[PDB]
Amino acid sequence: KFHTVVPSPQVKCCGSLECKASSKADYTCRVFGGVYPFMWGGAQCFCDS
Amino acid sequence: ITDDFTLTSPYLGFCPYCRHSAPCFSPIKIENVWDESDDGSIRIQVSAQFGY
Amino acid sequence: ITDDFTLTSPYLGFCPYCRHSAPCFSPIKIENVWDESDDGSIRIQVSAQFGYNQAGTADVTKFRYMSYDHDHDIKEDSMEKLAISTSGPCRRLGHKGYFLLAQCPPGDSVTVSITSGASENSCTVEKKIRRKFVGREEYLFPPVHGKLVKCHVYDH
Amino acid sequence: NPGAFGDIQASSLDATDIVARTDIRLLKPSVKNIHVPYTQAVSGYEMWK
Amino acid sequence: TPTVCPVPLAHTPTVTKWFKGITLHLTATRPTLLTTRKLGLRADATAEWITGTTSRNFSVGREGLEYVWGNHEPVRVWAQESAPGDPHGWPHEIIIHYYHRHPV
Amino acid sequence: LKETSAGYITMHRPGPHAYKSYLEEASGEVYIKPPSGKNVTYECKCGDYSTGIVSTRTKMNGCTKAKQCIAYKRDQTKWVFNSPDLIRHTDHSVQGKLHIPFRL
Amino acid sequence: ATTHVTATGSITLHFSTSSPQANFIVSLCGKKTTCNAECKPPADHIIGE
Amino acid sequence: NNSGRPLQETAPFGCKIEVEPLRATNCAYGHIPISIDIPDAAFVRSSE
Ligand SMILES: *[C@@H]1O[C@H](CO)[C@@H](O)[C@H](O)[C@H]1NC(C)=O
Repeated sequence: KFHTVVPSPQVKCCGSLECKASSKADYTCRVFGGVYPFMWGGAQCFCDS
Repeated sequence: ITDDFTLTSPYLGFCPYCRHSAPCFSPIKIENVWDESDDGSIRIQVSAQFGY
Repeated sequence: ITDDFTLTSPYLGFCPYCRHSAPCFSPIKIENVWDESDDGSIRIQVSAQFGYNQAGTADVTKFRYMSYDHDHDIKEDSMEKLAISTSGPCRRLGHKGYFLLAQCPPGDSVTVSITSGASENSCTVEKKIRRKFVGREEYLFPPVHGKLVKCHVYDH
Repeated sequence: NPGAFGDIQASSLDATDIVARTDIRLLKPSVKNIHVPYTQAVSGYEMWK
Repeated sequence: TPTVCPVPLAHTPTVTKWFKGITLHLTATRPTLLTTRKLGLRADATAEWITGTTSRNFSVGREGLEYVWGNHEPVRVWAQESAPGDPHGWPHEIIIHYYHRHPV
Repeated sequence: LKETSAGYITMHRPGPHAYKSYLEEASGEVYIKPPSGKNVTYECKCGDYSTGIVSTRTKMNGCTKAKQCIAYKRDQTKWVFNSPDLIRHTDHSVQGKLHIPFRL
Repeated sequence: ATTHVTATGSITLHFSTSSPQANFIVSLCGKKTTCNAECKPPADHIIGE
Repeated sequence: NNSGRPLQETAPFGCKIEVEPLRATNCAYGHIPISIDIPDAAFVRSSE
């Protein structure tokens, strides 16, 4: 039986970022633009998409 | 590597349940549960720190 | 027509259940139960009045009060001593006049109980409560991520 | 082959190198807060068991 | 009162290849209701409840086929011919192609 | 028993954290009130990625919009387990390990 | 439907047919041209367009 | 309990049915004969 690791998502906010491959097994990567993170403290950054 | 524990802190988590039965932030987030033990015991990994 | 509640009082009822597990009289008779809500909320109509002061008191609105009747007289009680159970404690959600809105997992009966410090009175009724949910797949709880769909829920 | 025995394979139990694919596809966040939604097939080992 | 509520997005299936057909590797962990229908004169409505995971065949209609699964929107998949019809200048069993399509 | 000799859990320093109480916008001009006796960093992009450090101080920025500038109470003292509900410091490095108790 | 015309230009076009023997008459501007060829069945036999 | 499947999973030709007018939409069957009238000015003389 296996266990899927879900490391904390990287956020490059009010900027641009690109995916990078790695060596870990089953590694799957994907970027998303227009996201808008929110947290208990509030908006974690400042830019419309 | 080490086993000292005073060097870490508890982290707020996002739990699907809350006292009002809707997802919300909380300090007792659970993200892992193991029950393979034949005796029936269950390990729970919570966000907070206890025992110390 | 109106909505004033100080003009009405509670009424003794006959419940199939009591503390001693046989039909008997009680001031907590329930004659109606609705379950159509998609969320799972349950409306319970009891014979007592809560959410208001003792019917006819100087003050009429008080959340902590619970107006009921016995011994040829009406009187109050601390509303915190009211519990609801189907297969285990339910979480009270709202109360007004005769009616209250609660929620708890499924079972086979609905029970409403009050402890009077030294004695307890509970009344219950059979009702086929079964968990239901909307969508083309029956889940356990609505997960964090997914589509948004129209449904109907009891306003709180 | 996802959903079958031998979905996770390793030369040794504690081999740092692992080779395995189990059809993990990410989903675009669609919630107010921060959350990475993942979706994968059921573990093959459990199905074989 | 009517209101918006959330619902899960079931794991997306995998589409395979099958001459004048499809095979779906349906994977789910909780009961899920799948439905499908042709687009021709005959509705050929089909519905099912799936508990775990399995594989299901579907005779895709020649004109087209609908596909509904989970809570997400449906898709339309159509089919065509793939038998070896045209010859290559030498004697051939061309009839087999016309046996695969319009056998009667 | 508390003692264990199986498992290996990672740990690394925390990411940044945002807050609303650090900034006030009752008037048209921005206002930042970091908690008393506590360092704070503030950042906003109007014109440029202007950033500043305040030690129990209320520094100001030219741009006025409430949403514009955000504040971190950066301490980077205690490590934290990786979880989807956190954010990663730009370094993205593993700092320590811990034992999962009560093992088979 | 329409294309630019030069003194001696030649232009490629895209078309679909429901028969293997693709023989027909094509009108370019006001003139006509009869012409024919042979097509083959495709490898992919299910599509949704 | 036993009402059966709705019409969204039985309508032939993939009619998408909306309740409030109670109308089907976006499904195909049959042939439409249509007569179209074009203004003369839209035409271009063969000379040019
Ligand atoms: C903030 O950090 C600087 C950098 O060392 C230090 O000089 C200052 O005293 C700190 N302020 C507070 C309030 O701790």
